[PDB]
Amino acid sequence: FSGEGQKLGSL
Amino acid sequence: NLSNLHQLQMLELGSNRIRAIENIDTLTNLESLFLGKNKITKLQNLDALTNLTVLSMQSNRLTKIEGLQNLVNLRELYLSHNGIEVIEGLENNNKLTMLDIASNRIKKIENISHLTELQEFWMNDNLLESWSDLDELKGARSLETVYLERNPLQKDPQYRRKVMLALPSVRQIDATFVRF
Amino acid sequence: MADLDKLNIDSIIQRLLEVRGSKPGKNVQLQENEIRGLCLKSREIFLSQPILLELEAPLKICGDIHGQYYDLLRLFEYGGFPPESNYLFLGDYVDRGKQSLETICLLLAYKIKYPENFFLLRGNHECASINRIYGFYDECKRRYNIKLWKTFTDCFNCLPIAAIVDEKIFCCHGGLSPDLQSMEQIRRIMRPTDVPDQGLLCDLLWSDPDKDVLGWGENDRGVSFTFGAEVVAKFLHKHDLDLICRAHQVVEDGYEFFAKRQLVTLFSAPNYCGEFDNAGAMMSVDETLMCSFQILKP
Amino acid sequence: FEVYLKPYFLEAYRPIRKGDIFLVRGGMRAVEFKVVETDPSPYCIVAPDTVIHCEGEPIKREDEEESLNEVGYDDIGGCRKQLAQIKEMVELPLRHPALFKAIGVKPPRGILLYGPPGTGKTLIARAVANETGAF
Repeated sequence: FSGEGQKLGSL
Repeated sequence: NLSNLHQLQMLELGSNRIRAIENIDTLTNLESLFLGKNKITKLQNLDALTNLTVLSMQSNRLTKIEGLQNLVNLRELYLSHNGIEVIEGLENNNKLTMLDIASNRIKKIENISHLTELQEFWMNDNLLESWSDLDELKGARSLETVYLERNPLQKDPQYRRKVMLALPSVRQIDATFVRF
Repeated sequence: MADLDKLNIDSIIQRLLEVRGSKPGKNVQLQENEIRGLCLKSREIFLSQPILLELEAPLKICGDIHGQYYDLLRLFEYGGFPPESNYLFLGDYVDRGKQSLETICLLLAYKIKYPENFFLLRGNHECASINRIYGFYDECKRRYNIKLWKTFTDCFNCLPIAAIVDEKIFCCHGGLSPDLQSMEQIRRIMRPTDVPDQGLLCDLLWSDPDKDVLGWGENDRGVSFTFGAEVVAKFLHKHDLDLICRAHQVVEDGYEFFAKRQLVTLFSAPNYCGEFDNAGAMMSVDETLMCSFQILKP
Repeated sequence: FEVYLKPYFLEAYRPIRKGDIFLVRGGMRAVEFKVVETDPSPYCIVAPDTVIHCEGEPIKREDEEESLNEVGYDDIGGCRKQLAQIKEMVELPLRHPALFKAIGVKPPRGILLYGPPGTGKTLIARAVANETGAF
């Protein structure tokens, strides 16, 4: 669990 | 040297360092008009164009634009940055499938609810003036491109979703095309 | 990019190669849904990168292409076509004519295929507004409709601003500025952005490397703040900078080394407006931050 | 998540509280993603601009049962006077602290609960804690 550390699901 | 011509279909002699126009509405055999980007502070003549089916007067410095109601019919009419407070010829030339307001000072649209033929109802960089134009546009269902646009009511993301859900008949929604 | 987008990119590359070595004026158009998707992807990718990019050495950085398809094709043939070589335009990448669209499409296709081998910037001649650059807005209005023009404007506003070559040479459009303080506010300034009339990015895009001023002053644009030699020297000393790129000017020699080989005013504008026979040039940046003057035709 | 509920959060104006789990129909199933946290306040409008931090932490159903294991009036019937006294000592003390201030007297900080314990007495404490927002 981490916040703003993994590249996210960009749309 | 732009006075008149017998057989002419396209004309573009704008963007001149001198704001001088000579006989801009002399011929009557044209079908499409592109009067945009006029360096003059006011339009020369626009009431003489009664047979043209396409009007383009976008990004024109001609603040005074009159005679728009003298046309019998016009399939296309662009009045972006025309400097006109209201759009003339809406009742006369009601067979237009496109409409440009370009941050129109008018609160509501001139007979948009009864206008079931304009598929391009664009009002760019709107304040917006009012929501009566929005209600009139939502009343019809034969519109494709609708621009509000960039009004102050778009701050809440839920407002955008509600507007998109309310108006499914518009094929395109300003910038991002409506899923319809 | 996407399957249709990558196919269109390959087709545009082939068309530019077939139009390479010939007269300029290529357009490289596309479909409607495909072009909309490609523009959205390009805007997302360009906005993904920060305002201050970093170049990958070695590279063949060109000057101000001035929206010339022939000049861009010649640079690709000589300096290395994408993605075989990294290209980084200093500024004024789009200008009057129907040849800037092909260059923009080629740069976007190269960035989609290889973002580490494609880069371009804007100056006084490649501004996002028709007041400073009408070679794009007026061309789109005359050729295409307004929706595609708005999409292109949004994609261009969603692009980066500056670039650096191994933190040695600054790939700026013009000269220094007195309003630019540090990179913290530069990287913080994300999409959208545009070249202003006065300020820091305005001085970078419109003004050129000034020597008659010290801290700040008037510029050739009339509103820009062409920072003088003292301002550029202070900025380089504070930021440990050594070189700054300059463009958006009619260079008779193409690549001019100013501030004692600290302002390589490389300009790829050949025969600017016909009367001004400005030379073309490129900045050949090697792997060891070796800036070479790759001159071209005028 | 990104390949199933892609448009469910991208420009979707999802103002859900930080801590909620919603089942999403993805991959011929119903994948529920629990809101781990939010930089904004609990009700944050999840949009494409919102950067949804996501890790590979799968939430076990034990926490789901525990959240479903709330505490209310399930084994307590008729203790209306005691419950009202407790709420007044807590809610009225909190929701109407100005009422106490105008009353010019603090409520009883020390309240004793006599009776047969664990008959709901432990349940009473659990219900209080679940209702109570304070430490």
